[PDB]
Amino acid sequence: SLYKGVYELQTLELNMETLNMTMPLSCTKNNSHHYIMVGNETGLELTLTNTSIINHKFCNLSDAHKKNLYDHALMSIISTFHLSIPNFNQYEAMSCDFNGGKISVQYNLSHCGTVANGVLQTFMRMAWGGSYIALDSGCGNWDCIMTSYQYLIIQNTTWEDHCQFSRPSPIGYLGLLSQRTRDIYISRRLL
Amino acid sequence: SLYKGVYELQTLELNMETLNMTMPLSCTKNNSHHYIMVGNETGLELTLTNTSIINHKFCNLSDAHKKNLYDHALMSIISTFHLSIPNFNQYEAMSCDFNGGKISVQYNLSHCGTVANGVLQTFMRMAWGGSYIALDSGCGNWDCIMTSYQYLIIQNTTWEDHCQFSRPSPIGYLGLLSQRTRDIYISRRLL
Amino acid sequence: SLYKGVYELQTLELNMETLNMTMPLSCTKNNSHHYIMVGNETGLELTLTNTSIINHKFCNLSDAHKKNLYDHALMSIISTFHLSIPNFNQYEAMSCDFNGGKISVQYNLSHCGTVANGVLQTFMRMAWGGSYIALDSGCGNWDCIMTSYQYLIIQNTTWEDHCQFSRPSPIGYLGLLSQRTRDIYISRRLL
Amino acid sequence: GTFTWTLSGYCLTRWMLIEAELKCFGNTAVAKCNEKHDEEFCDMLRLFDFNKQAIQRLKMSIQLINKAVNALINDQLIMKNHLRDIMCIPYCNYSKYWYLNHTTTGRTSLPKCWLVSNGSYLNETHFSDDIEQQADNMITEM
Amino acid sequence: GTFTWTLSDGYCLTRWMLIEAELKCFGNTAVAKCNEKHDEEFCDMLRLFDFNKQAIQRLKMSIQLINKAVNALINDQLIMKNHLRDIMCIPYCNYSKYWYLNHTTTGRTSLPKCWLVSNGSYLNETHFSDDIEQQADNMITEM
Amino acid sequence: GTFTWTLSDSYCLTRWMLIEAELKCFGNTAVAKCNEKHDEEFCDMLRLFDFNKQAIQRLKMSIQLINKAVNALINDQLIMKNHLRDIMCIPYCNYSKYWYLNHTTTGRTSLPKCWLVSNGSYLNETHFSDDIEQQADNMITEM
Ligand SMILES: *[C@@H]1O[C@H](CO)[C@@H](O[C@@H]2O[C@H](CO)[C@@H](O[C@@H]3O[C@H](CO)[C@@H](O)[C@H](O[C@H]4O[C@H](CO)[C@@H](O)[C@H](O)[C@@H]4O[C@H]4O[C@H](CO)[C@@H](O)[C@H](O)[C@@H]4O)[C@@H]3O)[C@H](O)[C@H]2NC(C)=O)[C@H](O)[C@H]1NC(C)=O
Ligand SMILES: *[C@@H]1O[C@H](CO)[C@@H](O[C@@H]2O[C@H](CO)[C@@H](O[C@@H]3O[C@H](CO[C@H]4O[C@H](CO)[C@@H](O)[C@H](O)[C@@H]4O)[C@@H](O)[C@H](O)[C@@H]3O)[C@H](O)[C@H]2NC(C)=O)[C@H](O)[C@H]1NC(C)=O
Ligand SMILES: *[C@@H]1O[C@H](CO[C@@H]2O[C@@H](C)[C@@H](O)[C@@H](O)[C@@H]2O)[C@@H](O[C@@H]2O[C@H](CO)[C@@H](O)[C@H](O)[C@H]2NC(C)=O)[C@H](O)[C@H]1NC(C)=O
Ligand SMILES: *[C@@H]1O[C@H](CO)[C@@H](O[C@@H]2O[C@H](CO)[C@@H](O)[C@H](O)[C@H]2NC(C)=O)[C@H](O)[C@H]1NC(C)=O
Ligand SMILES: *[C@@H]1O[C@H](CO)[C@@H](O[C@@H]2O[C@H](CO)[C@@H](O)[C@H](O)[C@H]2NC(C)=O)[C@H](O)[C@H]1NC(C)=O
Ligand SMILES: *[C@@H]1O[C@H](CO)[C@@H](O[C@@H]2O[C@H](CO)[C@@H](O)[C@H](O)[C@H]2NC(C)=O)[C@H](O)[C@H]1NC(C)=O
Ligand SMILES: *[C@@H]1O[C@H](CO)[C@@H](O[C@@H]2O[C@H](CO)[C@@H](O)[C@H](O)[C@H]2NC(C)=O)[C@H](O)[C@H]1NC(C)=O
Ligand SMILES: *[C@@H]1O[C@H](CO)[C@@H](O[C@@H]2O[C@H](CO)[C@@H](O)[C@H](O)[C@H]2NC(C)=O)[C@H](O)[C@H]1NC(C)=O
Ligand SMILES: *[C@@H]1O[C@H](CO)[C@@H](O[C@@H]2O[C@H](CO)[C@@H](O)[C@H](O)[C@H]2NC(C)=O)[C@H](O)[C@H]1NC(C)=O
Ligand SMILES: *[C@@H]1O[C@H](CO)[C@@H](O[C@@H]2O[C@H](CO)[C@@H](O)[C@H](O)[C@H]2NC(C)=O)[C@H](O)[C@H]1NC(C)=O
Ligand SMILES: *[C@@H]1O[C@H](CO)[C@@H](O[C@@H]2O[C@H](CO)[C@@H](O)[C@H](O)[C@H]2NC(C)=O)[C@H](O)[C@H]1NC(C)=O
Ligand SMILES: *[C@@H]1O[C@H](CO)[C@@H](O[C@@H]2O[C@H](CO)[C@@H](O)[C@H](O)[C@H]2NC(C)=O)[C@H](O)[C@H]1NC(C)=O
Ligand SMILES: *[C@@H]1O[C@H](CO)[C@@H](O[C@@H]2O[C@H](CO)[C@@H](O)[C@H](O)[C@H]2NC(C)=O)[C@H](O)[C@H]1NC(C)=O
Ligand SMILES: *[C@@H]1O[C@H](CO)[C@@H](O[C@@H]2O[C@H](CO)[C@@H](O)[C@H](O)[C@H]2NC(C)=O)[C@H](O)[C@H]1NC(C)=O
Ligand SMILES: *[C@@H]1O[C@H](CO)[C@@H](O[C@@H]2O[C@H](CO)[C@@H](O)[C@H](O)[C@H]2NC(C)=O)[C@H](O)[C@H]1NC(C)=O
Ligand SMILES: *[C@@H]1O[C@H](CO)[C@@H](O)[C@H](O)[C@H]1NC(C)=O
Ligand SMILES: *[C@@H]1O[C@H](CO)[C@@H](O)[C@H](O)[C@H]1NC(C)=O
Ligand SMILES: *[C@@H]1O[C@H](CO)[C@@H](O)[C@H](O)[C@H]1NC(C)=O
Ligand SMILES: *[C@@H]1O[C@H](CO)[C@@H](O)[C@H](O)[C@H]1NC(C)=O
Ligand SMILES: *[C@@H]1O[C@H](CO)[C@@H](O)[C@H](O)[C@H]1NC(C)=O
Ligand SMILES: *[C@@H]1O[C@H](CO)[C@@H](O)[C@H](O)[C@H]1NC(C)=O
Ligand SMILES: *[C@@H]1O[C@H](CO)[C@@H](O)[C@H](O)[C@H]1NC(C)=O
Ligand SMILES: *[C@@H]1O[C@H](CO)[C@@H](O)[C@H](O)[C@H]1NC(C)=O
Ligand SMILES: *[C@@H]1O[C@H](CO)[C@@H](O)[C@H](O)[C@H]1NC(C)=O
Ligand SMILES: *[C@@H]1O[C@H](CO)[C@@H](O)[C@H](O)[C@H]1NC(C)=O
Ligand SMILES: *[C@@H]1O[C@H](CO)[C@@H](O)[C@H](O)[C@H]1NC(C)=O
Repeated sequence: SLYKGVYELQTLELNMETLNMTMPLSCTKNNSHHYIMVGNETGLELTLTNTSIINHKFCNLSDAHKKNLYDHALMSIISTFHLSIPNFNQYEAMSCDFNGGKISVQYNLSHCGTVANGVLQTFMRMAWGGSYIALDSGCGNWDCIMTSYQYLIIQNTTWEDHCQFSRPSPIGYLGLLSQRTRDIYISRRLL
Repeated sequence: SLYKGVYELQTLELNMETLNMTMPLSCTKNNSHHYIMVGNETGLELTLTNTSIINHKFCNLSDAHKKNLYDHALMSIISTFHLSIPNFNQYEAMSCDFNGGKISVQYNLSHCGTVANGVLQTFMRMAWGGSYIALDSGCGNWDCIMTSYQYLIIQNTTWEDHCQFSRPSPIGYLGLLSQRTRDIYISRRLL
Repeated sequence: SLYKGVYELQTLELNMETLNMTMPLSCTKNNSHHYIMVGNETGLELTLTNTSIINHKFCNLSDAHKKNLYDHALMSIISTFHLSIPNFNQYEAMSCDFNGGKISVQYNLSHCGTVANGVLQTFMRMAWGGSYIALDSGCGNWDCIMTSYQYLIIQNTTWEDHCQFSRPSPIGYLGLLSQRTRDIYISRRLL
Repeated sequence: GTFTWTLSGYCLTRWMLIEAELKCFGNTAVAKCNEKHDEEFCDMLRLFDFNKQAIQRLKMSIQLINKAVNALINDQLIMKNHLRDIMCIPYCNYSKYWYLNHTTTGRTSLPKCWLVSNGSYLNETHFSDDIEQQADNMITEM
Repeated sequence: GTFTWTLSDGYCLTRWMLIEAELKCFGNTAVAKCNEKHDEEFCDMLRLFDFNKQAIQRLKMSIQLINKAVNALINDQLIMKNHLRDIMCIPYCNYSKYWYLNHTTTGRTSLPKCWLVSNGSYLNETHFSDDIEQQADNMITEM
Repeated sequence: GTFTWTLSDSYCLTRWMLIEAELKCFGNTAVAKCNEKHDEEFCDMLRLFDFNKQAIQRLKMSIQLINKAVNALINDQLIMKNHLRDIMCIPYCNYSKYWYLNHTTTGRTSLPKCWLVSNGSYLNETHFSDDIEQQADNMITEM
C-alpha cells in the first residue's frame, strides 16, 4: 500500500543464480538432499541417510593429496566443512574414499554434547534454506541439535537442476568461510 | 562536581558476574593463582608454581580425544590458550594428563627469547585484569617478560569464591579468542 | 594553476623505509632475488632461480624446533609464507635445510591450477611492488601463473644494499598476515 | 577487517533480479552504502559488482572468492542473521528487499531486506513501524 | 567483519548489570551513536549484556555460541588497542566504571566513555579532565 | 575485526616520514574523517607510523608486536581490495604517494587520498581529475 500518499512499497528479488561461475551456490532438494554447486558442471551433494556408502573407517587424505586426481574446488569446500565443525574429537566418526579422484565422505552420526551437534550445525550453516526441513528440532534448539538420520554423506555430482524448496544461496558458504578455524581442539603438542 | 554549570559527572561500575553463563569469566586471586569460571560449578585454575605435579614429558591429547571423558568447554579454553602462544616450538615444555576425564596441563619454564615469554604473555592476556603483580617489573617490558616461577600448571576446579584482587572480567578470554592461529610455526609441509 | 579557484593540489610522497625497525619490509633488485628485511643486518632472500641447491626432499623441520637455533622472526615469516600458499597439496614439491639455525626453504615449480600457481601467487603477494617483472603472466590469467623459472628459494641473509629496483613496501607481509590458515587442505581428521 | 569494495548510483541488470526491471537506484542510495555497516543491502551489490568485474575483466576456481570474501562482504552480518535464525528471531536470508518509491519524482530509498520466519516472508504489517520510520527519515530531504 | 548486533528494550541497564546502583536509562540518541561509532567500549558492553539477556531468554553448559559470535558481539580491536596501551604503560581501559554526563535540568544523558586506568589503580579526574571538557564542548553543539 | 587505533597528540608527519619535504605537518584538526571512513589508505599509514613512533619510544629482535597489532592498526581488507584491483587492469594504489587539496588563504587541507598507479607509473590528471573535481565540490559543500 501507499505510505504517506506518495511513498509506495515496491520490492526486488535478487536472481542469486547468476553468481554461478564465480563462487559456490548452495540450494536444497528436500529434507535429505542439499546441493552445493561450484560451477555449471560439478558440485557436491550432502545427504542425510540411514544407509551408508563407505563401510570402512579409514580415510586416505594424505594419499589423496599425493596422487591428486580430485577436483581442487570440491576438496576446498570439504576442507572448509571439516575445519568449520566445532569440537571434533572422535576421529573414528568420519570415513572417506577419494578413490581415483573421487570425493565421497561419510560422517558417522549415531543427546547433547556430542559430535552430531557439530555435524548438523555445519550442515545447516552450509545449506541454510533446507535447515527448516532437514532438522527435526524445530526452532530454539542450539546446543542439543540432533537429527534422526544416522549418517551424513557427501558425494560429487553434476548439475541436473535439482534445486527445489529453496533458491540458490551462497550466503551459507560465504558466511562459513570465516568460521573455518574458530573452534578446533589441539591434537598434539607441536602445532 | 558540576562541570560548566550545565552537566555533572557520574560512574557505571559494571557487574560482569551476570555474564557467567554466556561465556567464561577470568579473574585473579593473587600473584600466583588466577581463575576462569565457565557458567558455574566448574572452571580452570591457572597457577604459577615451582612445585611440579606432572613430572613426565608425555601429553595424552589424542588418547584423551578418543576417550572423550573430559569437559568440552574447558578443553576449548585450553586449546585457545595453547594455540594463542605466539611462538611454540619446544614440545618438551608442555606436559598434560587427562586420566579418567581429568584435565591438567603444565608448561615447563626455564638469556631471553624463549618459550616462557610466549607462555607468560598468553597468561597475562588470559588473566588480563590485575595480573600485573606476577612480574618483578610490571612496566617497560613486554617482549622479554620473565617470572620467578618455574611452572604454569593449569587445572580444573570447582566453583568456590576464588575471585579476589581483580573482579570477574570476560574481556581477556574474548581477546585471546581472536588471536588463536595468528602466529603458529609450521610443523608439517602438508597442513 | 588551482582547482575551483582557491585550492592547490599539493602532492605527498611517503617514505616507508622508516618502518624498518619494528616490522618487516619487502623490496626487489632483479627479476629474481627479491628481498625481505626484518630490521637492519637481518632478512630473507626470495631467490627465484632455475637451479636447485637442496636436492634432499626431506624437510626435517620438527628437528629444527627441537634444537632452537633459527631466528624467530625469520621462521615467523617462513610460516606466514607457507601457511599462505593457497591449496597446497604436494609435500614432495618442497624441500628445506635447517642446520645450526640456517633457513633454506625450497619450493619446486616444475597445467593451469598446480602447486606452482599458488607458490607464485603468494610470492607476488609478499613482494608486491616489484614482482611484476618477475612473473611472465599478464593481467587476466590470475587463476594460474606460468613462469619460465623452475625453483623458488628462501634463504637467510645479512642486509646488504638491496632494494635497488623497487622501493621498500611492507604491504605484502601485512596482507599475508590475514591470509594465514584461511585456505588449507585438510590432511588429518583431528588437525 | 571491514568491507571496502567500491561500487562501479548502481542499476541492477534484468539478469540479476526477478521480474526483469532495471531498478536503477539514485546516487544517495549508493552513498549510504559506504558508511552503513549493519544493513543487508549494499552487501549483495558488492557481490554482484565483483561478479561483473571478475567475468568481464578476467578470462572455474573458488580461490578468488576465498581471497576476497572479507574484503567484499561483512561476514558477521551473515552471522547476525544466523544468530537471529537459531533464536527464532525474524531474520534475512538475503532473498527479497523492499524500498519506498517516491512516485512524484521517482526517488527511492535504499532497500531494506524483507525479514522471514517459519519458512515464509514476514507479514508487511508486522514491521510497519520500520516503514514509517524510513518514511520519516526520507522526508528529511534537505 | 564488523560488529553487527541490534539493541532493544533506549537501552536501560538493569539492576544486575551494575554494582550497587539503580537502573541507568539512556536516551535513544546515545544508542543511535553506538550504531555508528566503532571505537567505543560501552557500546560493546551494551551488546554483550543484550546478548547475554537474549541467551537466557530465547535459549535454554557449553560456551560454543559465544565462541562463534564473539566477532559479532565485540569490536575485538578495542581489546587489542587497550592491551597495546597497557603493555606500553599508557593509560588504558579495563571495561569498568564507565563515566558519562547526565543533564540535571532535562534528564538528558551522554554516551558513557570509559574511565581510564593506569598503574593498576583508577586514573584521577584531573588528569583527563580536558577530555570531559571536550565531550561537553561537543555536546553544547548538539543543541 | 574492525580497525580501532587512535592518534597521538601533537599527530602529523615529519622529515622522518616524507621523502623530500621537511615537517609537512597537518593542523591536527578535521582529521577525524579517518575515524569515520574505512576506505582511506593514508589513514592506515598515519596510524601505522604513529604506532611505529610509540614502538620506538615506549618499548626497546622480534616481529610479534606487528603480528598482533596488524588488525588493530590497519584495515587489512583495504590492502586485500587494492590488491584485487592489482589483479585486474584497473588503476590501483601501492601506498606510496598521496594527494590533497590545500586551500590557498585559510590553508586548510583535505584528507589525502592515494595517487593511483597504472602501467608501473602514476596516473595522469586526465581520467582521474574528475575525482579532484568531486573532492573540491565536497570542500565547497562544507558550509
Ligand atoms: C609505487 O608505484 C610507483 C609507480 O610504479 C613507483 O614509482 C616509481 O618508483 C621507482 C622506484 O622507486 C622510481 O625510480 C627511481 O627514480 C628516482 C628519481 O630520483 C631515481 O633516483 C631512482 O634511482 C636512480 O637514481 C639514483 C640516484 O638518485 C641512482 O643511484 C640509481 O641507481 C638510479 O639511477 C638510475 O640511473 C642511473 C644513471 O647512471 C643508472 O646507472 C641506474 O642504474 C638507474 O637507472 C629510481 O630510478 C620512479 O621514479 C618512481 N616513479 C615516480 C613517478 O615516482 C613507486 O616506487 C611504487 N611505490 C612503492 C612503495 O611500491
Ligand atoms: C629505519 O632505519 C634507520 C636505519 O636503520 C633507523 O635509524 C634512523 O636513521 C635516520 C637517518 O636519517 C634518523 O633520522 C634523522 O637523521 C638525521 C641525520 O641527518 C641530519 O644531518 C644532515 C646534515 O646536516 C641534515 O641535512 C639533516 O637535515 C639532518 O639534520 C638526524 O639529524 C635526525 O635527528 C634523525 O636522527 C632516525 O632518527 C633514526 N631512527 C632512530 C632514532 O633509530 C630508523 O630507526 C628506522 N626507522 C625508525 C625511525 O624506526
Ligand atoms: C633428515 O632426517 C632424515 C631422517 O632422520 C630421522 O628424522 C629426523 C627428523 C630425526 O628425528 C632423526 O633422528 C631421524 O633418524 C635423515 O636421514 C638420515 O641421514 C643420515 C645422513 O645421511 C643417514 O646416515 C641416515 O641413515 C638417515 N636416516 C634415515 C632414517 O633416513 C637425513 O639425513 C636428515 N637430513 C638433513 C639434516 O639434511
Ligand atoms: C549463471 O548462469 C546464467 C544463466 O542462468 C548465466 O547468464 C548468462 O551469462 C552469459 C555470460 O556468461 C550471458 O551472455 C547470457 O546472456 C546470460 N544469460 C543466459 C540466459 O545465458 C550467467 O552468466 C552465469 N554466471 C555468471 C557468473 O554470471
Ligand atoms: C557408525 O556408528 C555406529 C554406531 O556407533 C557403528 O556401529 C556400532 O559400533 C559399535 C562400536 O564397535 C558397536 O558396539 C555397535 O554394536 C555397532 N552397532 C551396530 C548396529 O552394528 C558403526 O560401525 C559405525 N560405522 C558405520 C560404517 O556405520
Ligand atoms: C533412521 O533411523 C532412526 C534411528 O533408529 C529412526 O528414528 C527412530 O529411532 C528411534 C531410536 O532413536 C526408534 O525408537 C524409532 O522407532 C525410530 N523411528 C522409526 C523406525 O520410524 C528413523 O526413523 C530412521 N529414518 C529413516 C528415514 O529410515
Ligand atoms: C565424481 O567424481 C568422480 C571422480 O572424478 C567421477 O568418476 C569419473 O567419472 C568419469 C565420467 O563418467 C569416468 O570416465 C571416470 O572413469 C570416473 N572415474 C572414477 C575414478 O570413478 C564421477 O563421474 C563424478 N560424478 C559422480 C556423480 O560420481
Ligand atoms: C549468573 O548469572 C545469572 C544471570 O545470567 C545470575 O542470575 C540472576 O541472579 C540474580 C541474583 O540477584 C537474580 O535476582 C536473577 O533473577 C537471576 N537471573 C537469572 C536469569 O537466573 C546469577 O546470579 C549469576 N550467578 C553467578 C554469581 O555466577
Ligand atoms: C623443565 O625443563 C628443565 C630444563 O629446561 C628441566 O631441568 C632438567 O631436568 C633434567 C631431567 O630431570 C635434569 O637432568 C637436569 O639436570 C635439569 N636441569 C636443571 C637446570 O634443573 C626440568 O626438569 C623440567 N621440568 C619438568 C618437566 O617438570
Ligand atoms: C576435574 O574433573 C575430574 C573429572 O570430572 C574430577 O575427577 C572426579 O572428581 C569427582 C568428584 O570428586 C569424583 O566423583 C570422580 O571419581 C573423579 N574421578 C576422576 C577419574 O577424575 C576432578 O575432581 C576435577 N578436579 C577437581 C580439582 O575437582
Ligand atoms: C641497526 O639500527 C640500530 C638502530 O639505529 C642500531 O642500533 C645501535 O647499535 C649500536 C651498536 O652497533 C649501539 O651502540 C647503539 O646504542 C644502537 N642504537 C640504539 C638507538 O639503540 C644498529 O647499530 C644498526 N645496525 C647496523 C648494522 O646498521
Ligand atoms: C622438482 O620437480 C621436478 C619435476 O618433478 C623434478 O624432476 C624430476 O626429478 C626426479 C628425480 O631426479 C626424476 O626422477 C624425474 O624424472 C624428474 N622429472 C623431470 C621431468 O625432470 C625435480 O627433481 C624436482 N626437484 C629437484 C630436486 O630437482
Ligand atoms: C528465503 O526464504 C524464503 C522464505 O522461506 C524463501 O522463499 C521461498 O522460496 C522458494 C524457492 O523455491 C519458493 O518456491 C517459495 O514460493 C518461496 N516462498 C515464498 C513465501 O515466497 C526463499 O527462497 C529463500 N531464499 C534463499 C535465497 O534462501
Ligand atoms: C580495573 O582496574 C581497577 C584498578 O586496578 C580495579 O579496581 C580494583 O577493583 C578491586 C575489585 O573490586 C577492588 O578491591 C580494588 O579496591 C579496586 N582498586 C581501586 C584502586 O579502585 C578494577 O577492579 C578493575 N576492573 C576489572 C573488571 O578488572
Ligand atoms: C598548505 O598551505 C599552507 C600555506 O601555504 C602551508 O602552510 C605553510 O607551511 C610552511 C612550511 O614550511 C610554512 O613555512 C608556512 O609558514 C606555512 N604558511 C601557513 C600560512 O600556514 C601548508 O604547509 C600547506 N599544506 C601542507 C604542506 O600541509
Ligand atoms: C529427496 O529426493 C531424492 C531424489 O533422488 C529422493 O531419492 C529422496 O527419497 C527424497 N527424499 C524425500 C524425503 O522426499
Ligand atoms: C557452462 O558454461 C560455459 C560457459 O562458457 C559453457 O561453455 C558450458 O557448456 C556450460 N556447461 C554446461 C554443462 O552446460
Ligand atoms: C595465593 O592463594 C592461594 C589460595 O589457595 C594460596 O595457596 C597461595 O599460597 C597464594 N599465593 C601467594 C603467593 O600468596
Ligand atoms: C549453578 O547454576 C544452576 C543453574 O540452574 C543452579 O541451579 C545451581 O544451583 C547453581 N549452583 C550453585 C552451586 O550455585
Ligand atoms: C640478477 O640476475 C642475473 C641474471 O639475470 C644474475 O646473474 C645476477 O646474479 C642477479 N643479481 C643478483 C644481485 O643476485
Ligand atoms: C519507481 O517508480 C517509477 C514510476 O514511474 C518507476 O519508473 C521506477 O522504476 C521505480 N523505481 C524503482 C527503483 O523501482
Ligand atoms: C511456524 O509456526 C506455525 C504455527 O504458528 C507452524 O505451523 C509452522 O510449522 C512453523 N514453522 C516451522 C518451520 O517450524
Ligand atoms: C499478511 O499475510 C496474510 C496471510 O497470512 C496476507 O493475506 C495479507 O495480505 C498480509 N497482510 C496484509 C495487510 O495484506
Ligand atoms: C541523571 O540525573 C537524573 C536526575 O533526575 C536521573 O534521573 C538520571 O538517571 C541520571 N542519569 C542517567 C544517565 O539516567
Ligand atoms: C586524586 O584523587 C584522590 C582521590 O582520593 C584525591 O584525594 C586527590 O586529591 C586527587 N589528586 C588530584 C591532583 O586531583
Ligand atoms: C599527463 O600528461 C600531461 C601532459 O601530456 C601532463 O600535463 C599531466 O600533468 C600528466 N599527468 C600526470 C601528472 O601524471
